Amino acid sequence: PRYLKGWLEDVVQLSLRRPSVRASRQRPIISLNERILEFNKRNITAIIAEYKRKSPSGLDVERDPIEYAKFMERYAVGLKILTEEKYFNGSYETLRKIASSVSIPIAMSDAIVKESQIDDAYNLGADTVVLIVKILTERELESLLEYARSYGMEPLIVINDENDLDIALRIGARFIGIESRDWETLEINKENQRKLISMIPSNVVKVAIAGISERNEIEELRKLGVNAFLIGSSLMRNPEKIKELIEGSLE
Repeated sequence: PRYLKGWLEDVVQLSLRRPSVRASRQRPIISLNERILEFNKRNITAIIAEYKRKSPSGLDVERDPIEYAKFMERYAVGLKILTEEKYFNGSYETLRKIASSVSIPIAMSDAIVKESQIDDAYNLGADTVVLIVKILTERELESLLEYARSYGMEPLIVINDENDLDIALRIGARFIGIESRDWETLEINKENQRKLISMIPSNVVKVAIAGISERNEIEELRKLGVNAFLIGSSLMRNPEKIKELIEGSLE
């Protein structure tokens, strides 16, 4: 409910009409941001793996989601599951099945614009949600953050520019994702990403999103203060690429 155009305008209107669910969940929330800090202290590279059937920035991959999630349970600090229907071909049922099969933190990612979507994430088994600042007004973002926290979740608040970063800090975000991808244009800008990272308080748990493909980048970014890395497409196509990213290579 910011002023939007193109596909982002369309996905927001679509999400406003997303039917809520009556699935049930009671198990404790497994904090994603806390496990990231845990990994940092154990000196283990923290990679959040994404499950997405398709996306505006890639090709459709039809693989068994459970098989994928269980493999990732061995390496990833957490999972991000895309549930948006039109542009990511996602489903609440996929999130539900994955959450019921693995024991690592799960983050539901969608165009979250209404509180029932947060109810949905909790009811389906997600441990947290991903809020996109680019599509929300300051008022909606703060309200959704306050709402998510009432469930015991600490949302990953995603930004890709300075003004949106300020808004995230201003509303009290403690878990921020810095996007190198502008979802409006799909262009990648790593210089901007690093500039934004340098501007974030050290207490914030920082997740570098997109554009990560080799361990060298990871090590560089860690030294710059990044706590975790969100990697999707590369892993959706070749899951075992995560081994090198965490353990290094024999060359």
